Amino acid sequence: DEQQRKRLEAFLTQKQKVGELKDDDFEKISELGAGNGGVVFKVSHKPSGLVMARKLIHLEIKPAIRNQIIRELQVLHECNSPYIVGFYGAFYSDGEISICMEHMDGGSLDQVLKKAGRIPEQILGKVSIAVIKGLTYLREKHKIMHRDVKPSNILVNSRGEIKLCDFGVSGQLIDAMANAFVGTRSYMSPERLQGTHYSVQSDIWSMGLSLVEMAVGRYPIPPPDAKELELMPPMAIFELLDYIVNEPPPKLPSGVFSLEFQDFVNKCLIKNPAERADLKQLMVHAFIKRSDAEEVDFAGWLCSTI
Amino acid sequence: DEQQRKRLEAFLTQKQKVGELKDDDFEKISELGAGNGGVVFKVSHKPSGLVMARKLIHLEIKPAIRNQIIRELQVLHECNSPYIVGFYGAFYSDGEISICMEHMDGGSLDQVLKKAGRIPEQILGKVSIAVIKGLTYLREKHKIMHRDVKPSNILVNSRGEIKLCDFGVSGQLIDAMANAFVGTRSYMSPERLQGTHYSVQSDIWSMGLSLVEMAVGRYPIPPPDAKELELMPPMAIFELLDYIVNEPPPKLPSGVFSLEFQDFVNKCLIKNPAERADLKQLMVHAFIKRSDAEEVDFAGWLCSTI
Amino acid sequence: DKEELVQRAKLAEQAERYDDMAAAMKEVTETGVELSNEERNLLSVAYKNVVGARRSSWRVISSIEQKTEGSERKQQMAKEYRVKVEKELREICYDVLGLLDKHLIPKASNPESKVFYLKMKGDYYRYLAEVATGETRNSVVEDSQKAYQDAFEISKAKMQPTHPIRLGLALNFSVFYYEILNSPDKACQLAKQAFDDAIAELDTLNEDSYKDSTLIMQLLRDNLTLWTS
Amino acid sequence: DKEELVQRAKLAEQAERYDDMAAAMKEVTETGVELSNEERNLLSVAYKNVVGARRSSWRVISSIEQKTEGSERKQQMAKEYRVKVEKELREICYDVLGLLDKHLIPKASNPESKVFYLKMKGDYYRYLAEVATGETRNSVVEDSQKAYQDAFEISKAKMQPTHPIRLGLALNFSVFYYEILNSPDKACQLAKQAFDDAIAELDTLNEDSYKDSTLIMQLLRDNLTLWTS
Amino acid sequence: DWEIPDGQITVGQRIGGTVYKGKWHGDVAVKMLNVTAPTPQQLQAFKNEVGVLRKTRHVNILLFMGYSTKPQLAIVTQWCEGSSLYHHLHIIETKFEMIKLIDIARQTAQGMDYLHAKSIIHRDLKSNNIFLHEDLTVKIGDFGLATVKSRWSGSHQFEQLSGSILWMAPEVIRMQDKNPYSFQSDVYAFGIVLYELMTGQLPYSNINNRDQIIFMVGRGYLSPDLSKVRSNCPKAMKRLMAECLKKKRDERPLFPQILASIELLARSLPKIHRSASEPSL
Amino acid sequence: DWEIPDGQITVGQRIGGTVYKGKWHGDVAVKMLNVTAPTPQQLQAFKNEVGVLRKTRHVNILLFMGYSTKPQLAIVTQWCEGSSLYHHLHIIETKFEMIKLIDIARQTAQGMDYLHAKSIIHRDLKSNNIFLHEDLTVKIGDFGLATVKSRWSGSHQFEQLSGSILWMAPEVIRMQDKNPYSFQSDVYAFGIVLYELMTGQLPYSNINNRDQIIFMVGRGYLSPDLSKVRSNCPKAMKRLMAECLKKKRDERPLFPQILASIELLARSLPKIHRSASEPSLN
Ligand SMILES: Nc1ncnc2c1ncn2[C@@H]1O[C@H](COP(=O)(O)OP(=O)(O)OP(O)(O)=S)[C@@H](O)[C@H]1O
Ligand SMILES: Nc1ncnc2c1ncn2[C@@H]1O[C@H](COP(=O)(O)OP(=O)(O)OP(O)(O)=S)[C@@H](O)[C@H]1O
Ligand SMILES: O=C(NOCCO)c1ccc2cncn2c1Nc1ccc(I)cc1F
Ligand SMILES: O=C(NOCCO)c1ccc2cncn2c1Nc1ccc(I)cc1F
Ligand SMILES: [Mg+2]
Ligand SMILES: [Mg+2]
Repeated sequence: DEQQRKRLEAFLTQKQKVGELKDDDFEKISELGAGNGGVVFKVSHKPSGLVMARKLIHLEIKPAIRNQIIRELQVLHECNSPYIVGFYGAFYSDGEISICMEHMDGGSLDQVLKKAGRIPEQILGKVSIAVIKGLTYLREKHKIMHRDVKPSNILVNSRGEIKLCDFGVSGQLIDAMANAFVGTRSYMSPERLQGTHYSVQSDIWSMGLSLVEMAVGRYPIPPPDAKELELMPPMAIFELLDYIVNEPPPKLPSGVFSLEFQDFVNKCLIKNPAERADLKQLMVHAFIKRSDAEEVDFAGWLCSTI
Repeated sequence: DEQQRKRLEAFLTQKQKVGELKDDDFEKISELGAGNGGVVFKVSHKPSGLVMARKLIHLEIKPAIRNQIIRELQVLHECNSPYIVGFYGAFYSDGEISICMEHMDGGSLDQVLKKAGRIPEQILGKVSIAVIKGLTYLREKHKIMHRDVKPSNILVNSRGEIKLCDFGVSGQLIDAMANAFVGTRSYMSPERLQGTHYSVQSDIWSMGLSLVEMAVGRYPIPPPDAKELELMPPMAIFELLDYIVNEPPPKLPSGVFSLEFQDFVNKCLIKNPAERADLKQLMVHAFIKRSDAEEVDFAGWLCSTI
Repeated sequence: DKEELVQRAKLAEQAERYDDMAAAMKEVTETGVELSNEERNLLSVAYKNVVGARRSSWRVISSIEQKTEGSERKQQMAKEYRVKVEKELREICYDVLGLLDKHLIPKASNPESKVFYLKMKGDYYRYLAEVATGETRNSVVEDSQKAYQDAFEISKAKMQPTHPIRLGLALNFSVFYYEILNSPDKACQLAKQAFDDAIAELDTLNEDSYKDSTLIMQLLRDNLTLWTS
Repeated sequence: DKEELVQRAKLAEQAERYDDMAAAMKEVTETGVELSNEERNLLSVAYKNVVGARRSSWRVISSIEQKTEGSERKQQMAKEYRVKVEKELREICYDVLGLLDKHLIPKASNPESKVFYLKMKGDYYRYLAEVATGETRNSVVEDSQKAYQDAFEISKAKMQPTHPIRLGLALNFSVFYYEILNSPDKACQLAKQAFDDAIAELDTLNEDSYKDSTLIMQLLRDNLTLWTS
Repeated sequence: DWEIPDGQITVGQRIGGTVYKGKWHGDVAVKMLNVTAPTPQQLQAFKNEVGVLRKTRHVNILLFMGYSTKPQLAIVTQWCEGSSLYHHLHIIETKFEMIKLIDIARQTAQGMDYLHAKSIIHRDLKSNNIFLHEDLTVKIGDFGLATVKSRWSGSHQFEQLSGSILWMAPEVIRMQDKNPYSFQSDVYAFGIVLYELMTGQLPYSNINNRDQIIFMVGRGYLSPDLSKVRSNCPKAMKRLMAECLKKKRDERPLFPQILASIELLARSLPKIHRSASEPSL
Repeated sequence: DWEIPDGQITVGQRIGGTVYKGKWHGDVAVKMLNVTAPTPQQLQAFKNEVGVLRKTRHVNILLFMGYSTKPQLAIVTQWCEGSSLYHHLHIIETKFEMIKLIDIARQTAQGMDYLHAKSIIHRDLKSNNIFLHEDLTVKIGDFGLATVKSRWSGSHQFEQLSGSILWMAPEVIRMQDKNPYSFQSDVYAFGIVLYELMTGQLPYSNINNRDQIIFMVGRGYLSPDLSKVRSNCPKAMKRLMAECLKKKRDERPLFPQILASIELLARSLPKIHRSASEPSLN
């Protein structure tokens, strides 16, 4: 708790040490990664000296809505949590909204999962706590759901922090992103895929699916065959979505994981959102009680795997 | 004379028999011949029943000048001579001024010279008279010179008539024809080629050159070589013109023609127009006195050679 | 209420009528309350487009008076008409300056806007000078010079080398040097200096004014290529 | 003198000043002397232009006021604009009819001229009737009806099927049938008949008006295909 | 041959592979493959795109002018003054008259008819790739996904589905065949273009979930709400739009039948400005 | 391949081989060889003309669209709305502003630069073959005499001189070489076009003798009277015109550089009437 407090203090300090943000203000250090419609750069904000992550999202949008996106992102200035990536500011230049945020030198759990092959149930426990607290934080103190929980959107750092990013804070930005290119997979809950339901219950499913991906080290969609599970052309996205909607949820392998863990992901992955555990119920779950109480050199495990 | 008078009477009567002229009024019988800028059709003028020659000359011209051309051609309605082809009327349709004229079923002396090989000095005598009278007629009763005398523009018929055609009556039409395609030969007098002089004296030269062409049955300009004269790639037009201007005039072969004929063409072909015989002088020429007095079945010679 | 007046003036501006618009904006300024940024451009458009329409009449009437070159009532009438439209021209500009130096020049909060109003009144004075020839010409020219010597200082002090208003002041002041005073060296030198300056902060061009900035820029280049000939 | 008035009106026509050119012509007609062919076209065009301007001004204004579908000062004092431009519209047409039935319709030097002035009368009165919805319209609709019938009789009697004026009368009378009376069947019949008799003497098209004749012809065809569709 | 020797092209500004405004015998558009080491897949892409453009000469196909290899791989085409149909319709909301909208439909159909007639399937037709050149002439561009129909069914092989979802036909989305593209898939896209033209809005404006649209359209649940056509839209157009949008691809008309209809739609409507009174001389 | 299968083309009106307004995927221009038995000379003509057009894709070359063989030999190209430069200048005497005239020069040069760059000599450039499409864009057409420069001097052989005389260079008229055509002969024609543009009239208006003009121009006696340029013609244009018209063909530069000189007399050439005051906010 004290450590997180000090971190937030330093963040606010650098925030006050800075002011406005614009494209000239920056020098590129390196490319942290890219996605379906966005690119992320490790940069040095010249006026303040701060190293930050700069995310550019290409959008062709009316001035009136770009300005509405910026204005709505300004709410992140108040979003202060050790489960939520920090926000420095936002702007629009050329053809692209820029979001400047807390640089996380550990990367995304997506990047990590590549180098680590599979993530140990004990680390995933910390991750599961981090996600729940962060989803709780967002929900209660900022009235919003994440929308997009998945390994590439949980970011980790040297100090052992696990933070959430890329959540749906600007409603206008959500709208402007709908005209998009096709993805190659999906973590969307079935009830959202069917327009049947829309709540935090859907972010819970995505956490569930993420966990299974991070545990087994593969893809939650389409499970694995009898042979493939012994070791441990891609299915088109429409087929993935059709799976999620019409087939039983994925699940953890029988022996390799504790019964508490298997039970935890299961209550996250129940097709019907009503019957699906909520944040209150998950928080007091056997798997969470255990993991909370465990002490793990998470920061150590992280640097050792990189 | 009486025969010519009767012909003129018939022409006038037929002229009164018809009224206005326009493109719908006509039915095509056959193509009498064509060239770089004009085409001639034997046609039947539907209202009157008359068979006439219809000449179309392609011109892209302003309405104000097309109407000036028509109006100026209307002077031909009065041009009545047995040495001048008859005029029925003129108009403009689509992209082309039409001149409707006395059909001459014998054709042009150009056409004739092809079938006859060479024209007998005695027939050429009649032709020489016809040309002079016609040039005189044009000059005195209509203030104009021909401009364009050559075998293709002397027309002959069954009744033994030799008439001139395609002379320069509309001054505007002359002007409008100057934007033209390149010819392949020329009958233009040297003084005209040099812009040095311009009179009937120039039409006399062309008659001269025509005669030599019609006599020898080849071209008056660029006279043949020693071998070629025994039998009896074309020179480019610029070379022809350069010849006419810079070389001695052509002339008749020594023995085959009477001295009177040789002398006649010679006084027509003198380079300097001043020293060149005029219509008065030519009219009383040895060759003309002789030929006038001779009686030749011209009409008979004509039908026999076709 | 002010908003009914500004909606009435904006609606009349959409109907291409510039008499009810000018009357409504004079009725706005007669209240003696300070304008916004938005309510000002409407006033300048009304008293500017109408002035331009009045000018075109003067130009074509004067050309039809220098192409006749005789002595009759045709050009007698031209003068009787030229002094008529010139007096009409005079009445409009005097109404503008009376509405300007009594509610807006002193009563303003934005220094950019204060420089703007100086551009407007100075431009109007220059237009008045560009037509009245005689004893009355000197005073109008002096007023235009005073306007130029006050807006240019605040432009050089607290404006951007890429702002629309400083560019417009440079443009109007250069054409003032070329047409009224006929010193094309100084006006041309000022235009060259503006080209050297306006280029500097080309990177600093936000969406609020790109069209105006590049529009005054190409107009400046066109005036330069006319004058260097 | 008349020539000063016609030079003043022609000069004002060169300056793109509708009302300016339109005055001088009222002063011409107030003399009460019969016009030529040339002096009629200028005044006619000026009147037409003024009419069109006022028409659009009210029509566009009225449409915008009825396109707010709320209840506020927008369609209250702001919409009072429609009655303003309608009264302006009324003043122009009353000036026309007062200048028409007192110096021109009384004595005719040309019967084609009589068809012309009756066509103008039907044009003005029909437009006024369309503009006023209420007790006023019944009167002006029948007035234009009598005027166009009176012109149509003389057109069918002593005009050409290819003349500009008979074509213009057919055009205006057809759009009168379509817009005012809303009987598109008789308008379709009328325009088709006028267009077919316009085909007959296609050969008889002198340089005086081929362009006008075919222009009214294709306009008639366009109105027909709009109304039959 | 259409290879432009190196050095002649003078790349300038940027717009949106990647596209620059350049210079080569006047204003041109230059589309470059930014990178430095062209993979043999990016290479065949280039070879193919050039291959298709080479076969086009029509006033409604954007004019291919030549290609460059040496500096970077690039395609040079005519420059356009004026905006895309996307820009007119959804950005500056240009208030076109219905006769103009019909005409834009008509021209777009004309260009497509010409391509299909030479067996080219465009595969990426959409508002953005339709330019109103000088505001008067529809030029269809971006042939980055264009392909020529092979006579033989086994040449196809595997291509990762790419493209804008709002214009993708259900069969294309589903991606069940070896080759789900057809002339008919292009028609469907043109169907969505009719939608933008007759309504002023993109389809599915209430849905902002990208994967949901892909899933619901591919499944048959979702399809454009034709009730949103503006009231001045000729009934023949609404019908023609619904026909181009049929889910069963074979039920869609092809472009001659499209041009056969469209031409008559213009004759089955009084497209004459507004009215016709007295034309003052 | 650009062969249009028979039946698709729908020939309509006539204009002026012979040219019709037709139909094939919209309005097109159809140029036909009217006759029925194509001589092998008319055949090679066709083959050659198509051959040249095939190599052109540029906004200032009139757009070749395809050819037909079966009904008659024909070339299909884009249709143009609007008139030829000939028609504007000498028929309806369009009152173009000098900036427009310069621009027409500029575009015509642009199209010619593009042809020469691919080694095509047009050989029949003149006012009539320059169309102001939609009044805004110069399209050079009629490639009936166009030819591609052969690397080898003996392929030429014999061709009967044809073309309009007012645009023929003295060396072409004289016709002394095996091949008197060159990029430079095209420039000379463009020179006469500058003449029409800067003067409003064709050359030699006092002379109406066709053969005399051929003879006097070929000989060096006759050349355009440059004094007849209108007074608003930039001095740079007059010079540029006189240069394109030089009798010694080599005294001429390339059209890329010619347009470079046309760009010289353009930036300071004009800025419209008077100037422009404060631009009213939209
Ligand atoms: N603040 C950051 N610090 C360090 N790396 C970051 C940061 N933000 C993003 N990245 C990396 O940038 C890449 C993209 O991550 P996201 O922005 O979350 O988008 P995404 O997870 O890839 O979802 P898509 O495929 O674009 S819809 C990833 O490799 C991140 O690890
Ligand atoms: N009135 C006519 N009667 C009979 N035949 C005619 C008539 N006019 C022309 N022809 C024929 O048509 C052919 C064409 O000759 P002209 O009409 O004189 O033109 P031309 O003399 O060839 O002028 P050029 O050099 O071709 S521009 C000639 O061979 C004549 O036989
Ligand atoms: O980033 C986003 N999607 O990923 C781009 C695809 O590559 C994203 C998506 C939706 C959204 C709504 N409001 C903000 N939104 C985002 N941005 C964002 C949010 C919080 C933080 I802290 C940092 C961020 F950049
Ligand atoms: O016909 C002409 N040139 O030949 C065309 C090239 O093929 C021609 C040439 C010049 C001319 C001036 N005034 C009329 N002119 C002509 N016509 C003509 C004259 C008299 C008669 I009797 C019949 C005619 F047709
Ligand atoms: Mg993301
Ligand atoms: Mg002849």
